[PDB]
Amino acid sequence: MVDAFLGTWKLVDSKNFDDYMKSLGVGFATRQVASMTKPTTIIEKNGDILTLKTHSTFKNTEISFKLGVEFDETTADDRKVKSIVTLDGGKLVHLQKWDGQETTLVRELIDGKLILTLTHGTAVCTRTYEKEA
Ligand SMILES: CCCCCCCCCCCCCCCCCCCCCCCC(=O)O
Ligand SMILES: N[C@@H]1[C@@H](O)[C@H](O)[C@@H](COP(=O)(O)O)O[C@@H]1O
Repeated sequence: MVDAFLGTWKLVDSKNFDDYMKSLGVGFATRQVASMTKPTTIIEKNGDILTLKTHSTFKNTEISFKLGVEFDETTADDRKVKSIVTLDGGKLVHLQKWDGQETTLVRELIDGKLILTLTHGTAVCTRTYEKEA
């Protein structure tokens, strides 16, 4: 069931995002702006198709996908990756693969907040999102 993830979510806490971005090769000026933005994430479904928007004053993205079906994605930092999103232990797990590299974007609901854990290399970033009414 993906339904408790659906809605509009606002960033309210971030840990180690600079380490994560630097692990991906994001340049210092982009990391600087991204360390101060607070994106809004919108997760919607229509039948079997999920759409995940990320909006901010700096970068915007949007992806649509079916759980368990690979899709091409061009990330906010301009990586061209092979992606798949699935539910695993009630967590929404997004795996990106490119050039033999991987990164995971794992979303979990804890006490009504959405916790996004971003892992690449040894870098582990935890970002916390609050639901907007
Ligand atoms: C798809 C997310 C980016 C669009 C809004 C991003 C503002 C900064 C936060 C998100 C990505 C950062 C943009 C700068 C390049 C780093 C991007 C690394 C992959 C995107 C991570 C998204 C993290 C977030 O959804 O909280
Ligand atoms: N098609 C691409 C996206 O795949 C890429 O992620 C994005 C970069 O982020 P932004 O749109 O904020 O420049 O540019 C375009 O929209």
